[PDB]
Amino acid sequence: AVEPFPRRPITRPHASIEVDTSGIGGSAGSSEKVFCLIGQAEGGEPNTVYELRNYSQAKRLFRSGELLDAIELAWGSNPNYTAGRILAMRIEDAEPPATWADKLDKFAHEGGYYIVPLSSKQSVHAEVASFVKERSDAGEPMRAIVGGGFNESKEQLFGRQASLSNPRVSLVANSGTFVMDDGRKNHVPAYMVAVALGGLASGLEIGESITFKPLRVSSLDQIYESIDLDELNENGIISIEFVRNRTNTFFRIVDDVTTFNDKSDPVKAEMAVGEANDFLVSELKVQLEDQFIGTRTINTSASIIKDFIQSYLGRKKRDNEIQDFPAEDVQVIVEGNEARISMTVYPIRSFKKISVSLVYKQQTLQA
Amino acid sequence: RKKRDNFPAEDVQVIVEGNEARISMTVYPIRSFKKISVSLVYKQQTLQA
Amino acid sequence: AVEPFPRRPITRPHASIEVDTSGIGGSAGSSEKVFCLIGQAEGGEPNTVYELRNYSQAKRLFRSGELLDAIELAWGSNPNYTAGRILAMRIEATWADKLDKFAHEGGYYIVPLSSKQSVHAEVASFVKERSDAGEPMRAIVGGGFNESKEQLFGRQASLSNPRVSLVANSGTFVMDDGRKNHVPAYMVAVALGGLASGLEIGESITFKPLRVSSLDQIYESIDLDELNENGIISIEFVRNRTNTFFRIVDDVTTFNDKSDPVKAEMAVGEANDFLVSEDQFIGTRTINTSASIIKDFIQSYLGRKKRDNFPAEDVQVIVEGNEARISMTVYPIRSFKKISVSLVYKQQTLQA
Amino acid sequence: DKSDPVKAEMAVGEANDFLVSELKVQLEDQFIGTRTINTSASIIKDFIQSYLGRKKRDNEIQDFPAEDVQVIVEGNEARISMTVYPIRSFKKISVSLVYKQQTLQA
Repeated sequence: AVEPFPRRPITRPHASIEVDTSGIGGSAGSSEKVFCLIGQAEGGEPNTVYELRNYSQAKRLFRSGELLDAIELAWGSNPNYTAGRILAMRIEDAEPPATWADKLDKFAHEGGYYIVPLSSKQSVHAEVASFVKERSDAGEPMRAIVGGGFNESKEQLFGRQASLSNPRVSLVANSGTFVMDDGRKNHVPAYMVAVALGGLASGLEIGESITFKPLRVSSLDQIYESIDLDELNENGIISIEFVRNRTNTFFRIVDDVTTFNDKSDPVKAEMAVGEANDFLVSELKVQLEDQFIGTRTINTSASIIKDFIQSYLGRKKRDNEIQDFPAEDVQVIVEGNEARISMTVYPIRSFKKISVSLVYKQQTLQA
Repeated sequence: RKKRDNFPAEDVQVIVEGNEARISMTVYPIRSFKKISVSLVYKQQTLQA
Repeated sequence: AVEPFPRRPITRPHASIEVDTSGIGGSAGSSEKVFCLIGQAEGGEPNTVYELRNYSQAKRLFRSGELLDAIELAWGSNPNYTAGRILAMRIEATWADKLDKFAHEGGYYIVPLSSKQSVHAEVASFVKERSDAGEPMRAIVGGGFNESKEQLFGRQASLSNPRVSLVANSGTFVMDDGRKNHVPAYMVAVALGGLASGLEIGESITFKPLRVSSLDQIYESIDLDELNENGIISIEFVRNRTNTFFRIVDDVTTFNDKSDPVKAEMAVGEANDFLVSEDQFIGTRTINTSASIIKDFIQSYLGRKKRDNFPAEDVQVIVEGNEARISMTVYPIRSFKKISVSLVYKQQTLQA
Repeated sequence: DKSDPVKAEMAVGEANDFLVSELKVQLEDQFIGTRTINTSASIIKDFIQSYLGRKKRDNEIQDFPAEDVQVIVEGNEARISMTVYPIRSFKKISVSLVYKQQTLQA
């Protein structure tokens, strides 16, 4: 803005100052991913959302229940990365709830992106799928991560992936044994592994894949063979590989394939680039809206909007949230009611194939 | 000549009537944006080293 | 399609983003040439098509039978090539009702593990019924343990079809258990089908080696020519070297015709089954036209394009009923069957 | 078949096997799942040249022409090309020995 000093005008001879702050006013940084959990628990009032920052704070707001273990796994499984905020909600009817759709809505305008329901029921999975679709269509992009029960055959997994083929749901096959800060080792259903994967994905930078990131678990109940893992990967089911040929044995997340059945478009198939797309569109929308709508269509606006877009995309390039962009494709056309804007973006892709061609050749040494 | 020192032929209208000629220019006032339309195209690029 | 963001339309003042994803879509490439087998086994659930990915899985599902020996040969003839997927089905008589099950399993070569000519005719009929549909297929078949040339000719004539090949020879394969397994010629056909599945799209099995220990019959050059000209595949014992080996003479087909490569030679038929095929200005821009000026215009256009990036003798134009069809010739990649060397002895004056 | 040394000779097949195995395992753990940053092709080229430098140091290859190391990154994948001169044991020596006269004067 620009402001007069004094604010009240003066008629008689005087000096007055007009001051412009746009050059020092800040700007919104890169948005933050926040992780959402819905859980059976003991503790605080049900059906309200708590922002949580510390395990101690969580262990005061909640006690002795699977939600608190889920929060523990969510922070503990990503040691290398900054521990983000978590949004958590106990659920009980004011007895077991018949439906969660009535409660999921209380997340709707929270600043939250990844959802995990702490239950195995396919109906709950469908409910959260519908909710994530709803909010995305409303313009609040979200994703869900989903998992089975304690132990499931490939047949059951394929059945579930049939029941939910969706670009905003991911299914986690493996269930395993974790080790807890309480000095406890517990067998858990696969959705707790999905909690771990959501913690890692929400910790990672925007547009960074969970594929081939390590996972920390005491054991897995199902150790899938190479053909088994290829089968599940073809079906768009996330699987955990036990690395055995290395001297050190550890568990990899094999891939970040969504449950969606068509692999031809990566923006729908792969979580990372879909997330990058979601954040890029959301930030473009909200920033252009608050920047320009209602402003006067002064003759130079065709410059100013191009300069704004080029600045924004330069900032996106700086953070490695896009690969590159052509500056000259940023083009603006102004008509009396409307700004029409064109841009090209090169998005950032994770490496998923490396092909080495090795040519043996002779050289004649002589002396 | 004036705009060289300092208008589109498509934007001036002339009517002559009764020894009088009315010359009417179009002019463009300043409005305010109500709509912004962004077309976002994802290309891809070969890097090489 | 172009995606609107938000998905919901809005009329109050707002921004909306339209996303063109179409510049990134992929996976548009071909299928691999999955291989198909039908025959006897123990253990497997009959008339169920199983995908198989390694021999251990095969021995886990199928056991103790000729289908597993076939799967062994199918990956043993081509050790220096990719060991791709195989589709296999235990069959516990009509075979069409079983062959129907392969109809929507995406595999290109099939071999029945039987020498019975009724079976071969059924398989040829199935290959026809599939390939005249949107999903091309081929089959390979063989005789028994020893059949005469006149029997092989009679069989080929009865089974004369542009998508079936007959292999004449039979022999012995060393199995990975060390067994000297004597096998009928249709297992040699399995071995050739495995090789052909392993080779690239429009590579050819002619002059590829066969890793076989011995052959029941060794054909001299005149007999190899006789079988080749009749469209029967035969295996040569290469004797001209201390490093003797067995060589697939040719990829001929039981339909033999000099006038069309695509039906005579299996590899070019496969290329045609897998090849891929690849601007308008409208007469209102001109008062009248003819095929002559259409040809000269399109020649000037493609001359400009090929300068930036076609022979006038190689474009045909027909105009009919307000429509002009412009037909280019194009040249596909074949494979050499003949090399002709003219060697001229000159002599030279040296001087010093 | 003596024609191919990678088949005929144990030492060459061994060197090949360890070369391709350590390439696969290290490119896997170094780069798979990493973002295609605009510099990624240069980083991979440096990594490959480092690896081959080590293999040369240890006398596990004869040499590599470092200019032939080429990397192309295109969307979801990298294609890498390299030339390697393999290490080989001597298995023949031929000496051609020519007698010549010399005139001595004093």
